[PDB]
Amino acid sequence: PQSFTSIARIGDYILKSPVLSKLCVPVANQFINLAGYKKLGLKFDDLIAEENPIMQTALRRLPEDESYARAYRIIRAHQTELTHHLLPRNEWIKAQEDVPYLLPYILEAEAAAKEKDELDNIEVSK
Amino acid sequence: PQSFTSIARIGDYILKSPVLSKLCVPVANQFINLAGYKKLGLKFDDLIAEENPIMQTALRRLPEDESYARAYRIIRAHQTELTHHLLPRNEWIKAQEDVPYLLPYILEAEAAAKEKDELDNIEVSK
Amino acid sequence: LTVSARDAPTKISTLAVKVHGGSRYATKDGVAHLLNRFNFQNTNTRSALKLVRESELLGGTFKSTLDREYITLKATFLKDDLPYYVNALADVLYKTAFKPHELTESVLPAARYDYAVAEQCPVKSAEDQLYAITFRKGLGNPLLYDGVERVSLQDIKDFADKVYTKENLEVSGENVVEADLKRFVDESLLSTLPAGKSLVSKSEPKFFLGEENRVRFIGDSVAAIGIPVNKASLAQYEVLANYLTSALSELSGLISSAKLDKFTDGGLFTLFVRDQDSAVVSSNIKKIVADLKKGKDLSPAINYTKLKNAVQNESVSSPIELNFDAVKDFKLGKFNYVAVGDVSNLPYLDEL
Amino acid sequence: LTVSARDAPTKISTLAVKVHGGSRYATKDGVAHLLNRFNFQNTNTRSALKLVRESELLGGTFKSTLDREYITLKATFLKDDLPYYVNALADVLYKTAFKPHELTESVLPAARYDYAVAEQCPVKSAEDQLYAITFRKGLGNPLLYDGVERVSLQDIKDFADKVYTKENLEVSGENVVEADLKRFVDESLLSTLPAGKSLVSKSEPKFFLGEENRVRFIGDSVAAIGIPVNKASLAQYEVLANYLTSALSELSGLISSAKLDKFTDGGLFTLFVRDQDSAVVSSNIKKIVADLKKGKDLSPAINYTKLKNAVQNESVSSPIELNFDAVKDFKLGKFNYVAVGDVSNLPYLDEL
Amino acid sequence: AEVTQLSNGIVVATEHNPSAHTASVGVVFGSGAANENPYNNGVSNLWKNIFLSKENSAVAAKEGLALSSNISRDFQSYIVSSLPGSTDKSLDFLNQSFIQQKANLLSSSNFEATKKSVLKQVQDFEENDHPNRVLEHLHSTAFQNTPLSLPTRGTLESLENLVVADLESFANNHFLNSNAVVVGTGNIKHEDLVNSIESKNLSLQTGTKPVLKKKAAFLGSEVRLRDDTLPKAWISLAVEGEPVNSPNYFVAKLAAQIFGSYNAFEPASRLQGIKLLDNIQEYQLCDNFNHFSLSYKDSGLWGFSTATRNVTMIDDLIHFTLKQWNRLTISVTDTEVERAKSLLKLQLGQLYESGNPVNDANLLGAEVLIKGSKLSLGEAFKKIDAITVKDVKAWAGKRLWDQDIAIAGTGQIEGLLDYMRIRSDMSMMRW
Amino acid sequence: MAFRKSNVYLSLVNSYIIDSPQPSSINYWWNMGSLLGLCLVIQIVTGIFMAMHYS
Amino acid sequence: MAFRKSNVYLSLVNSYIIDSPQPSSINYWWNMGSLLGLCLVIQIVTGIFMAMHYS
Ligand SMILES: CCCCCCCCCCC(=O)OC[C@H](COP(=O)(O)OC[C@H](O)COP(=O)(O)OC[C@@H](COC(=O)CC)OC(=O)CCC)OC(=O)CCCCCCCC
Ligand SMILES: CCCCCCCCCCC(=O)OC[C@H](COP(=O)(O)OC[C@H](O)COP(=O)(O)OC[C@@H](COC(=O)CC)OC(=O)CCC)OC(=O)CCCCCCCC
Ligand code: HEM
Ligand code: HEM
Ligand SMILES: COc1c(O)c(C)c(C/C=C(/C)CC/C=C(\C)CC/C=C(\C)CC/C=C(\C)CC/C=C(\C)CCC=C(C)C)c(O)c1OC
Ligand SMILES: COc1c(O)c(C)c(C/C=C(/C)CC/C=C(\C)CC/C=C(\C)CC/C=C(\C)CC/C=C(\C)CCC=C(C)C)c(O)c1OC
Ligand SMILES: CCCCCCCCCCCCCCCCCC(=O)O[C@H](COC(=O)CCCCCC)COP(=O)(O)OCCN
Repeated sequence: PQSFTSIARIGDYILKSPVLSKLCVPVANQFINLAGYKKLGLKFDDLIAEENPIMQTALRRLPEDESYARAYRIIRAHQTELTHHLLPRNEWIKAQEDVPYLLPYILEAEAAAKEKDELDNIEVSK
Repeated sequence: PQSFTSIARIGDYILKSPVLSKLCVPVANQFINLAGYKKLGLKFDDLIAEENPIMQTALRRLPEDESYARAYRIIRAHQTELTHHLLPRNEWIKAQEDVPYLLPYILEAEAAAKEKDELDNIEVSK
Repeated sequence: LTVSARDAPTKISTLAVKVHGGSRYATKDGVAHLLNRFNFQNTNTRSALKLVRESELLGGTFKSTLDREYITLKATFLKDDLPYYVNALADVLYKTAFKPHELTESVLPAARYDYAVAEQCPVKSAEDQLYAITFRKGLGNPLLYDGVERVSLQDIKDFADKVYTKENLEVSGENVVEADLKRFVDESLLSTLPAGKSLVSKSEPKFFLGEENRVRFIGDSVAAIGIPVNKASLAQYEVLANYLTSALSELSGLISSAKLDKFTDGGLFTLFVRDQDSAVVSSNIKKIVADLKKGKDLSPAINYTKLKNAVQNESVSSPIELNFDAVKDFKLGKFNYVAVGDVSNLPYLDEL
Repeated sequence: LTVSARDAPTKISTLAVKVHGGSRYATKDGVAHLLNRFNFQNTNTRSALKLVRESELLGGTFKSTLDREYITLKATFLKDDLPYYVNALADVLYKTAFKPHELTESVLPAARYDYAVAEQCPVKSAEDQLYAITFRKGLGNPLLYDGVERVSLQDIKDFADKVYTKENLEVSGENVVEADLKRFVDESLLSTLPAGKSLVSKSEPKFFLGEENRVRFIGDSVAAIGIPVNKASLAQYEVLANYLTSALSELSGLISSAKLDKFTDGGLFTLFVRDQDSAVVSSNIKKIVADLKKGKDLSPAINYTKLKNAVQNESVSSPIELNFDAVKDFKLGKFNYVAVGDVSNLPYLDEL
Repeated sequence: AEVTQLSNGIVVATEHNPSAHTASVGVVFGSGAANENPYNNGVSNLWKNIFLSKENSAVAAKEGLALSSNISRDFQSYIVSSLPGSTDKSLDFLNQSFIQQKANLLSSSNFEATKKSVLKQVQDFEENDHPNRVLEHLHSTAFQNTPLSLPTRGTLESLENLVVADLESFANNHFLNSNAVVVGTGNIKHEDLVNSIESKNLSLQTGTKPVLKKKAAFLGSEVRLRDDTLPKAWISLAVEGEPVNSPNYFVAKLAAQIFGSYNAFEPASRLQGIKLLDNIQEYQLCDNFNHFSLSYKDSGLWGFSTATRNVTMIDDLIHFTLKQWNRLTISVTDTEVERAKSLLKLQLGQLYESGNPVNDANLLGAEVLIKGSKLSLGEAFKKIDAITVKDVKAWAGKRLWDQDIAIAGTGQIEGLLDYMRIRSDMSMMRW
Repeated sequence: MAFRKSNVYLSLVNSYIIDSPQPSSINYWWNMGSLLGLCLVIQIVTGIFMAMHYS
Repeated sequence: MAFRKSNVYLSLVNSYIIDSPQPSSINYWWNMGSLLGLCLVIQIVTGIFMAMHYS
């Protein structure tokens, strides 16, 4: 339950730094390949937990062409683990395709919930 | 759970008999006045139990002018008992008004359910 | 009582009773529809359940059908069980119960389902409108019941006493011995019915021309035209209806349906164009009306119409058009118009 | 940019922005209705939630309104907070977001509720039909959105770029200093809008006469007539609309509503008869058309019309009819007709 | 604006506006439905429609005059409107309808047709207008057996037994110069009105109206009118509030603005800064609500009205609403008090600075009749700006905390629980 | 909704002893079943405290 | 409907051990909670039968 606004606050400071982005980016590329979600046919944004209102809002607003493809990747993954096998090497997700398709819908649901709380418990200038 | 078809089979044999209808009808008139449902503002057909399909069918088919008046008599009766009193003597049900308003709807629901069972378990003439 | 029958060496018989009780004789809007869905309910002697079970063991079925001229009671059964089915149809016309709980539980829900599936078809909505603007109060009455005008149980019973009369019905049989049928009809309750009056009028109806209507609808778009026809011109328009749907014509790929509805005192020609895109509908209907105004020669379609007219006259009592010999030409005069759907992108009458 | 304002010593100010963007300029059916329900949503800088909360602490409210000629953005507020509300209305016309989830979650459900409550009124359905058969494609376009023609998000954005232009809007103020308003408008995003083109046409519209329509409806029955009016005859029909609803006339107890809708290039007179029983509706409308064909003298209602015309011209920019002096008489010529409800028991046009 | 009152035997009030294009002149009496008995309930509603009848209005429309009238609990009104340069004719017409010749109006033919017209209005009101008739039944159980319970239109049972003599008796006792104010609004000068009245020697009737025995008394009670054929539930609920000429008049008005009004189908009304809306919108418990603070000569009412289609979650709506009322005594924020100050001033500005001179004539006459003068709008704004958070808590702990309630409902109200489950929610006691 | 109606464990208590619909006319003979629940609690408690000393 | 769905007591058994929806991919580590229910039945039953002979 660390917010995504905070994750990107830290991450964009690392990436726009010359000296920091050459010691932690190679480390982070080996961390993703050893995890092994790409071998089950999954992108990272499929792994995010969705039993909360900010993630239920982002999924309603996702386009349906991208929503139908997400449900097939999740069903195919439950079946691949049920058999204790991996998929063929030509059906793995590649690095070009491992894009954050759901991040932009999440950040706008978070910025609006924070704006509401700041207004619901504000004190007046007078 | 004696059927109403059977009750009227016996009753109409007593009433159309000269000698039988003069010993059991006076007895039956004192039996109704000692029961005391007319003092709570109730007719007899309100007392019949209705947690069965033949009585649920008869109540759907009852006209609504007679159905609205039945619900008021039942609510007024529950309230006369929570107070441990009787109604005034000019609000009692009289013998002219104590009519079987629901009997005809019951007898036609019974004759149709019996006709169905005789056909569902019939054996053929051949 | 006009009894008529044809015989044949087959296994299955068919018996019909036709009544002049269609929607063109209705006192209120939709009362001929609720009498039709009320037939083959309980009678004063036999229940509806018992009739279905008894006839299943003998091999037969019943149904009732409504159109703008007739109500028709039909029975289809095995040949040797004739006298049972003559007496069943007679009890329907004589001693039906008309009880209030049958209207609430069976008849009104069935009439509501009929109306719900017909309102989704835009070609049927257009046909109902062409009948209303061409004929206003008779043939133009609505067919089905929609609840605009309220119809009580006593209105259904007073209509039945009007149309179920000895002088207002016909009896017909297919694969039935006629001497046997005429004998069973006399010893039946059909002969005890009231001897009333026939509702048919030999006067020709009054018609109107140059009318227009438009209706908004979600779905596909339709453009339809209607032309009233007298008795002496029915054959000229029967050839036209077949020539336009045939491969002899250039406009057959632009037309979805064309037909001629025939009555005892004239008929109505109809034509329909249908498509989802509203630019296609407008461009096709414009090309059809420009071609019919110039004129056509209908003589190559005379032999093709004699075949089709015998295919639809197999086991009906045959209004006869031996006028196909003197049919050469046609050109379009005045007509009526209806548009259904995206009516902002469909044409108007004065620009066709 | 035409800025105009009146001053007064009160507490409350009102500021309006009128755009020639009504339904008579719509490219698709119902696109002016979805732009209207889209105003005062999120902008590129300020959210919709923040606008409601900020203005509540200053004491103000916003709303948008649609008619066949105008879309109007209005603000009602306390006098001394003027410059905040000039810049809020300017961001609405300039930098609105047009995001897909606002169409799905807010705009389309609100347009659906507007249509559902208007379809239950038979007097509004009759008025929409009289506009369609009298004017076919301009003023006769439908006001609200019903889903017959499909309107996308890009269609809403392309309409906004057409009607939100410097040469196509007016700014008006009530209890506002005009020198202050003209200064705050120049240092605003209103002055940075595109200088496009005005959509108004000084041509008079084309109209039609002698038309008719009928619509089935469950409920009460209506009979309505419509007459198109040119610029030079607007005063004769304004006196008529007031004389018929007044106690000076015999027909006021037979009439439910009579009015004249005024535009920059003519108008439309309308009259309505309404009742649940359909024999009452038919007998009343027949008596009204027979009386207007004979003729009336409208001179006793001239002074009564000057009062009523000033009561409805309190804080609007006043189309002026100083023609009430030369009004004496009226007799009815040709007209249009619409019937809604139990249309089998209502009269036809050729029998009125 | 600025008002000006005088007394030359007749009380004349005026509120000039040089920007108006019209002028209104009328008379307001200080008697309404609360000065009647159950036998003649509706006699003031018949005087309205006799004044607006067709043969009387025809005489007015020939000179360019429009008529209006309004019946309420504490007052009655009869207004004439005209162009600014025709206000001399307005007074003459009013002279031959009240001071003289109100017998030509009470003829036999004019009284039977008028009666039949009023019996049809009150019948359609009781069968189609559900929000307003439930609020009438609230006044009828909250103030039962007192004058403030009677409906302003009358009932169908009391209207049928009214004859001409009942109309004439009610006029001799109440249409008096001691009980009357002559008003003028719009484009009319104060001195031109009084000199026109002095040039005629007018006098309606002298004075000393009746005494009115009983005072208004609030009783905690309920009335339920169940109808399962209708598609919604309509409910109203209130406590005893403030009368006019009370010190807490504007504090009660401000506390109703904190909870305010709602419409579920308008998008901007879902975004109001009202904490109650976070509970209602999760399951959509209602379609609309509105909070009121009503005030009369002797008593008042404070509460809300609602309409809903969620007939299975009625108890959660009533529960959540009454838990917010508790916060006015315990925990109410300074932000909530400053929002309500600004919107209340906007609400009062629209009521008193509308364009219609007819609405301004009704407000002026009722105020002068009940306190002798009219408070300015600039003085009312200063009182509103001087209300603190401590003033709201003192008012609520007296008027809301652990106090009796009045309830009325109609429709599908099977899910509305008993009185004592609702009475108990007026005090937290988790505290 | 209220917490007593949304929580898994309090929902059972609410449905049985708080919001349960009852007929208005039931008399004091309908109170014997709650007493029998108190009797069972008395016996189980007293017997367990004696069982610590019994042989 | 089926009798196991309409009866008050069998409906609970059906909802828990017959028709309960389960994820298809759960492994044998999800079988330990059923064993703990067998352990409790073993421990309670064997204890009653020893308690008849204990002092
Ligand atoms: C040994 C272990 C026993 C311990 C448990 C004791 C509880 C036994 C209760 C048995 C019973 O249920 O009999 C109920 C019957 C009352 O029937 P009802 O509802 O119509 O009367 C409502 C009342 O009028 C309102 O009475 P109210 O509600 O106003 O107050 C109740 C109060 C008595 O109040 C008074 O001061 C006198 C009116 O307290 C009680 O009554 C306690 C209840 C007994 O009682 C009667 O009075 C008549 C029947 C006599 C029963 C004798 C046979 C049993 C052996
Ligand atoms: C006293 C109670 C006894 C039971 C307790 C232990 C049971 C639960 C242990 C979980 C387990 O099954 O071990 C698997 C574990 C992690 O691997 P995983 O979860 O990805 O795959 C599971 C897949 O469904 C196997 O099952 P599979 O789908 O591969 O085939 C069925 C298998 C049946 O075998 C069994 O009965 C297992 C209980 O077929 C056969 O073996 C046929 C015989 C020739 O990898 C391991 O092998 C670790 C062994 C356990 C060590 C920890 C305990 C030591 C204290
Ligand atoms: C429904 C619940 C129970 C009932 C009806 C019940 C009944 C009885 C009765 C009638 C006696 C004999 C009383 C005498 O004359 O001394 C008794 C004795 C005893 N019971 Fe219970 N019992 C119940 C529950 C329990 C429980 C749960 C225990 C737990 C250990 C318990 C422990 C004992 C003991 C130790 C004695 C012997 C001591 C004595 O005589 O009082 N009882 N029980
Ligand atoms: C969760 C259930 C239980 C657990 C975990 C448990 C555990 C134990 C353990 C660890 C011992 C000592 C074993 C030894 O070294 O001898 C014991 C003894 C004993 N327990 Fe249990 N017990 C359970 C249930 C019961 C029950 C319900 C009873 C009585 C009905 C019971 C009766 C006894 C007796 C009589 C002994 C002494 C005899 C012996 O040593 O085996 N137990 N228990
Ligand atoms: C009709 O309306 C009603 C209604 O009126 C009522 C009352 C109820 C509720 C009715 C009941 C009878 C409640 C049910 C009561 C029980 C099931 C009794 C259960 C009792 C126990 C399980 C006993 C628990 C006791 C202990 C654990 C003893 C504690 C001892 C200790 C701590 C001593 C420590 C020392 C040693 C040696 C152990 C309804 O359900 C209901 O329906 C809607
Ligand atoms: C995830 O999917 C599952 C799931 O897989 C399972 C298995 C279950 C069921 C799981 C369980 C663990 C079952 C629960 C079992 C208990 C709570 C055990 C409690 C009952 C006992 C321990 C029995 C007690 C025994 C007695 C009272 C009698 C013993 C004494 C005797 C027989 C002596 C009698 C005397 C004489 C003289 C013969 C689920 O509920 C479930 O969720 C949907
Ligand atoms: C047949 C056996 C009896 C079955 C139970 C029926 C009788 C009811 C038991 C008595 C009711 C008391 C329950 C406590 C109510 C609060 C529960 C709660 O807050 O739920 C939990 C927290 O509860 C706990 O921590 C463990 C509960 C301990 C149970 C004590 C024995 C809150 O969870 P919540 O519903 O708010 O949603 C998740 C939000 N984080």
